[PDB]
Amino acid sequence: AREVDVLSVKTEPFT
Amino acid sequence: SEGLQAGDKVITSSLAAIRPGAKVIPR
Amino acid sequence: VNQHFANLDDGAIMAVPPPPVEGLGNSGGFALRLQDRAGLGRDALLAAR
Repeated sequence: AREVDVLSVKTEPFT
Repeated sequence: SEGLQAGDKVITSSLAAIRPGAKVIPR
Repeated sequence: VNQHFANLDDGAIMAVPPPPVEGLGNSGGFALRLQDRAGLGRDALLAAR
């Protein structure tokens, strides 16, 4: 199993 | 715009070396 | 080198030795050309590839 970087998706306001 | 929700754990690395359903070690 | 970087996360990295004879290839081993001799098309070419 190869180690991978994981990003937890979050919501933020963006204009 | 669609297909993702808050809290989803997306993979940002090794994408070319991973097949669907394969087991990986999250860092 | 191949062992240390076998788990690179952004891209691919590969170490090879030089070919024994200059001018006969980029590295040692075998080099084949798969040919579209019947005009199957690029999509069929990639499928067979």
